[PDB]
Amino acid sequence: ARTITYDVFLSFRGEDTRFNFTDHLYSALGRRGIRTFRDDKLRRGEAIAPELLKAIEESRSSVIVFSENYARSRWCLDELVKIMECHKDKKDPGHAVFPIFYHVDPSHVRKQEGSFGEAFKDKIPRWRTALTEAANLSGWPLQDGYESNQIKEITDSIFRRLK
Repeated sequence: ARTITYDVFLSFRGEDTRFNFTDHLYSALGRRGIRTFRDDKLRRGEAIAPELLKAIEESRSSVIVFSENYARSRWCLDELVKIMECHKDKKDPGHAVFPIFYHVDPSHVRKQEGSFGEAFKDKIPRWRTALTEAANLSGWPLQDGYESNQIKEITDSIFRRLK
């Protein structure tokens, strides 16, 4: 099998979900022994760090925390493109993808597939494909609930599917 260094690459829009959903999700994954690389520990900039791309290639799966502004970030969308390329290309093992819809409807994320104009021309085709594929995978469509228990259910389900 190919070389795997993490169970989960965690992709998210920090301004939306770092406080506290994704911070708590990251900790909860680790407490379950789910080895996770979170995407926000590297200095940002105009270009995505090559070390981020390598972490995606080295992970068994990605968890995407969709939120209102995830599809409104070039950074997030460029990560998503790499994640979905690995989901299509990687083998033995594959690269699984698990979307969380955090207080945003899947239909709303789908509608953002056509809204790359109002959000911001050679990148948009690839962004649209990756966003479409990811929004269509089976995941967790969260409404306003008890967040600690939502995270418990999500991490237990990731545990069952991975570990």
